[PDB]
Order: sequence, then C-alpha cells, then structure tokens
Amino acid sequence: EGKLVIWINGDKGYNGLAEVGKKFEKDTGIKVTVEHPDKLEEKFPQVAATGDGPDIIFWAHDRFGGYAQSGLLAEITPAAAFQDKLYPFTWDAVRYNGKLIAYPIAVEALSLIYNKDLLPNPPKTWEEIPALDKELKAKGKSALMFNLQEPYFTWPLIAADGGYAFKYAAGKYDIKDVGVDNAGAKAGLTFLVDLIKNKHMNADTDYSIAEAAFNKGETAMTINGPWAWSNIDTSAVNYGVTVLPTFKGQPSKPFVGVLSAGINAASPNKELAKEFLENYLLTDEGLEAVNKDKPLGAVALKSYEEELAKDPRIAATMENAQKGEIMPNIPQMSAFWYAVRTAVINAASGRQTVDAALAAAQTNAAAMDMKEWEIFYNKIMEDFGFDKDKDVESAVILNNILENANTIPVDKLKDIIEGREVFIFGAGPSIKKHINILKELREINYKNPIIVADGACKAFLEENIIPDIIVSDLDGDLEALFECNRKGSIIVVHAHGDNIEKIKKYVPKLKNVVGSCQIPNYKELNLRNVINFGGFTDGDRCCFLAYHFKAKKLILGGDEIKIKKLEYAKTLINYLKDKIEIEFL
Ligand SMILES: OC[C@H]1O[C@H](O[C@H]2[C@H](O)[C@@H](O)[C@@H](O)O[C@@H]2CO)[C@H](O)[C@@H](O)[C@@H]1O
Repeated sequence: EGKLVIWINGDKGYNGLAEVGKKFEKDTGIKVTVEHPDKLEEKFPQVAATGDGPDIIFWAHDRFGGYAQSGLLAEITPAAAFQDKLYPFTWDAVRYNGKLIAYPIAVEALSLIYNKDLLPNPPKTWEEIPALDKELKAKGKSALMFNLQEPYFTWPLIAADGGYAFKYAAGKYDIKDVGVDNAGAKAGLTFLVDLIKNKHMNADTDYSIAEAAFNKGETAMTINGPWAWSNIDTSAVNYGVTVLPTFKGQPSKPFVGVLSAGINAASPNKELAKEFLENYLLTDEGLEAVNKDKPLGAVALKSYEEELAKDPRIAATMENAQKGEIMPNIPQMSAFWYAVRTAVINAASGRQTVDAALAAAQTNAAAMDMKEWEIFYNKIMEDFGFDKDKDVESAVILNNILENANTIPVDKLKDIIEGREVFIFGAGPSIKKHINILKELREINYKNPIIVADGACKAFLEENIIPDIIVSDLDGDLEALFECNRKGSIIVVHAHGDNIEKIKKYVPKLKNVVGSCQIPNYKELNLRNVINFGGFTDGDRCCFLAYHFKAKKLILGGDEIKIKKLEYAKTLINYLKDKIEIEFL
C-alpha cells in the first residue's frame, strides 16, 4: 500500500479520474488505481471498519456522515486559500459535527431529459404525462422511463406535494419527525403506482433498461443526472435537459447530492490522497478530465464552474437543484433510503398497498437500521468469539416458534412507548435506591412506562412494581420473569448463539412475547416475528427498544469478558445520547 486506491461509482467518469491519476503517477511515481465496485457505498463501511479498503472514496455527501460517526474518515484541514476556491455551501455538505470530512466535487441534481424529435415541447406537469403516453404509444413509443429500483429517482415526485425525509427543526434534522407517509408522500407515490397499473410504466424499469430505451429512441423522456449526458451524446439522439414536471401545481423536489471524496481513516497514505485531491483533481485541468468522461454537474470549484454555468444543461440542473433540497448527511440517511426503496418497490409491484408501504417506511426510516449496527455487531462478535452463523440459526428459530404461539403485536408497545418519559432499569447496584426514586415518583401520579432488563425482575416484584416491558435473553433466574409476564409485563425475547436451547424451551410457555435478534440480515431474511432494534446487553437494548418506538426521553436506573460488555453498553448508550434525552439517576 505504497500507492493510492480510489473508489467511485460505475456511473461516474472513472476513466477520466484515471487520467488524473496517471498524471499524479507521472510526477510522483505514485501509482493510482481507480476502481468502481458495485454497492461501493455499502462495501466501504465493511472493508474500512477492519482497516482495509481504498484510500479515497467517492459518493454523494449523504453517506459520509455515517462514515464519520463510525470513525472511517480522516478529518480534512485544507488551508483557507484552498477552501475559498470552493463554494461555501459545498463545504457545508461535507461538514459533520463541525469537522470537514471530505472534499466537495460537484453538485448533482436530476433533470427531465426528453427527445426533441419525439417531443419538441416537453410537458410541464406530471398529470399530462398519461395522455402523452397513450398518445406516443399509438406510434410504438412511450412517454417516460426511468430507474424505479432506486428511490433517488422517484423521490422528486414523492416530495413535490409535501413529502420529506427528516424535518429540519431549529438548525437540526429531527430524526423523529419523518414525512414519508403524510398526505403529500401518499399522493406522489399513488400517482406513480397509478402510472404502472395503467400500463404507462413497468415496475421493472431499472437504470440500464431506462437508459437503453431512451438512447435508442423508444421513449420520449427519462429522469437522470449529468453523468448520463455522455452516453446520450454518443447515441445521436437529439435531447434536451429541462425542469422536472410539476405535480399538483408544485415543483418536483429532488434530493440534491454533492459528489464528495473522503479519505480512509485507516489509509497509510493520507498525505498523498490529500495532495492528489487538492492539487490534481480539484483543479480546472483535473475536474475537466473527469467531466469530459462523464459530466460532473455544477462543480464546487469556483474557477471551473464559471465555464460550466454557461451550459444550458447545467442551467437546468441548478434550476431543478434550487427546487429540491440538499440531502442531509446525518447517519440516519442510510435507513431513510432503505425504507423508501422498499416502500416504492412494494407499492409499485402491487405486492403491498401505498398506505402500508409508506407506513412501514415511516417506522423504519427513523428506526435504527443495520448500517451503523454492522460496525458494532461484527466488532463485538469476533472480540468475544461468538459464532456469526449461530446468531442466524437462533434468530430464525425464534421467529418460527412465535408464528403459532402467544404473540403480542409490536404497536402495543408503541402504545406504551411514545411521547412518554420511559424508565429503563438495569441490574446495577443502585437498583433498590433508584426504584425508590421511581416509586415515590410514581406514587405522585407520574406513572409512565417502565422497561427493565431481565436481571431486574425480582428486584421489582419485591416492591410490587410490575414492569411494562422486560428485555431478556432467558439466561438466568426465569421464575421472577415468568411471574411478571402474566401480571402484565411484555417479554421481549432476544435470540443469542448461546441461548438457542432456552428459546425453544421457555418461549412457548410465556405470554405477551416480542422477538429480538442481534443478526442484521433479518429484514433481508424477511423474518416477521422478530426484530433487531439494536444493542448488545439487555441494559442498552432496553434503550434501543424505547428509542426504536419513539420514546421522548430515557431515564436509567441501573474475567474481562464481563468488563468488556459493560464498555460496549456505555459505548452503545452514548450513541443514542445525541438522539434522545438520556437522564441518569
Ligand atoms: O437511490 C438512493 C441513493 O440516492 C443517491 O444515489 C445516487 C448518487 O447520489 C448519484 O451520484 C449516483 O450515484 O446515482 C445514485 C442513484 O443510484 C444517494 O447519493 C445514495 O446515498 C442513495 O442510496
């Protein structure tokens, strides 16, 4: 690793980035290898978490906040002379918790691309597209085709009439205020699902299918970004780039991306990556070498944007950009994108209704997703030596057992845990002291939810306080638990590679059970009786649980492999201290 490895998406001008790398090698003899693996935004966090991966990563800024909170990105500290060369708003896109975590490259915004020969007057509104499609279908052509597998391309329509991802409240994105299932979101998605049902589009259209059909003159319109103009030029189709159509009188609001280059925190060539990006790529000569391969958009480098801003296609990119919103860079963006992706794919295929698709996305958009959990998960698994495959087998087993015996619906805990000051109790030393604080606090009518770890069951019975929820792996004294379970307590049973025995044993004899697993696949495994809210120990898992179900504020009242679990606990508890009030007792 005496050289530079660079990762950028396959739809970008990586050949042009290689040209810059060749010049870097020419002057410093440092070989530069540009790669474009599939799903690089998801592969990088995995390879980087261990110390592997490229030296420089390229992607829209929206993923970089999750990379930084995981500690995967070195902090960039360019001289003020260099920062002044880039627009300040592009720097803001890559600032996370006051630290710049990447170099901004170019502003990406989707635009409407139309065939002038097939359609010299592109439509101004979505509503008039169905009439245009049947009209074009009389000539063997379609009106519109674009990638329906990535929510990036359908979000402009979903957001036109009021849809939003996370409310921007008082200078901060409120991860609790998600707007993917409000009136506007449903309206936008419905119009898109109607387009499929009415045969104006196919739910199967993906990137390649849409690009092929448009560049072959089969469809009159597509929706894509500046990177796609290069292939359209080669296809000889006479195209134009214009403003996206309006929906219900309101403009389409595409999430605007800023292509950014992050430096791997484990890379041993940090200073080399710094000089390459600052002195080779982010120059008029360097950005253009990339731009002539595949257009970047509105570049962040001021000197080079003055020339591109004259291009009418770039003019439309910014007009569409000004009507949308720069994406957040917060770590929860990964969860939002998965939620919307699944909702669209499910509502498009008809396999699920628009109402239920968005309602499911609403829950899991703000819910912690297995993206910042992949980091903690495997870190804990090999640190203790747990068998990753056994966490699978136990999670699956737990699910099948709950399919036919004595379940409680998830939203009944949502009935308890919401807008309330939930009490979380571990088996700590001050349990009796803090339980005394709570009792005299509950004795005065401040009677709000109570979630307790397994080892605290008997510690609560003795004061005749029946916990509302109990998080347990069914390891120790189960008698105290069982008594609580029928006096009202809901039991959240957690799957453990070392607990598969007692799962099959004690579960069927319990009432009011909800499933838990640590495994991060499960959603892809399509397990519907278990859930991974996040967390390692019963204590911290209680916190993820209350958080997962929209709890206002947490209130807590609780051989090295015993000391090392208490560290992951505080590690994971501090993780949520920036997402929910966490007042200790
Ligand atoms: O579809 C969700 C996806 O949207 C964006 O991905 C864009 C990216 O910004 C573009 O530069 C280019 O790579 O096309 C992608 C669409 O497939 C977000 O940047 C990305 O995080 C998100 O998952």
